[PDB]
Amino acid sequence: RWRQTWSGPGTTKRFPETVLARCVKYTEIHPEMRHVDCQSVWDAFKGAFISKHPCDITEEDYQPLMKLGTQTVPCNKILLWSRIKDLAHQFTQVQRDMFTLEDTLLGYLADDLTWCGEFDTSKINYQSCPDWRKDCSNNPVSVFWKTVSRRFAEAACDVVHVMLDGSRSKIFDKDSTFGSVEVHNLQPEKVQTLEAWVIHGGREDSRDLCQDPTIKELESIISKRNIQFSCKNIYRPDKFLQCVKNPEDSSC
Ligand SMILES: Nc1nc2c(ncn2[C@@H]2O[C@H](COP(=O)(O)OP(=O)(O)OP(=O)(O)O)[C@@H](O)[C@H]2O)c(=O)[nH]1
Repeated sequence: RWRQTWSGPGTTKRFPETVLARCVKYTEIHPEMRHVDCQSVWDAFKGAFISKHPCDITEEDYQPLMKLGTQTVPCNKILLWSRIKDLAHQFTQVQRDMFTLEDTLLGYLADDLTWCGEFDTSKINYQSCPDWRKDCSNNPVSVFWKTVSRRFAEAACDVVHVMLDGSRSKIFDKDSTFGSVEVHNLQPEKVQTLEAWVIHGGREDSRDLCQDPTIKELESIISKRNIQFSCKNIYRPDKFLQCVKNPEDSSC
């Protein structure tokens, strides 16, 4: 067909099989989730969007899935990120120093995937799904991430870390999942400090991006929630990752 209904990419190929396999694999590796029934997880995931209009998804839709994917996360080792998820994941992979959303069962199930159904048919739409700007923000994928991110942020305590992409326009972007949901759902009773690591992209020698206006905005927002803010530059992420693997080392 030469023109699609929505402006976004459509459901990821073999979505149901992909999601089921991820659930099997996650529940094999992580013993606290050893017991989860993956068919049921898939059935609750499907329940959230199938047969529903994909511009009319609500956080309620995902509550069955949220219950099934209930999980403890070490609250003081949370790493949040904005537009730099590969480095976040490479870092937590070394020795599990922190945990991102994609280290939880639900974040691992959905990472990199797209999905949406059709009102009053039970088909998955593999041709297009709503684009958040053009069509609607209340679509299956957006609503999932807003729902699961808010719960993850509510679970954090003590010092929470966030990696931000210092190669971008808006280092802190108030429209991102981190800026629109997670910053506002950290609980000040529990969270002492949000520490941002601003990841440089920029050829070696660079500015102190902790002075960027958007980082000052983030400091202001966080400080006014009664949480302390700290920021550090990571000037050379490749050197950082190496120091994480081999800290005894080479000019770390
Ligand atoms: N793994 C993961 N994906 C997320 C998270 N929050 C949003 N996403 C998804 O990541 C993908 C890319 O989002 P972005 O790079 O921020 O680009 P964008 O925000 O969609 O820009 P627009 O298309 O104009 O809305 C989309 O599927 C998002 O829904 C999250 O916390 N973790």
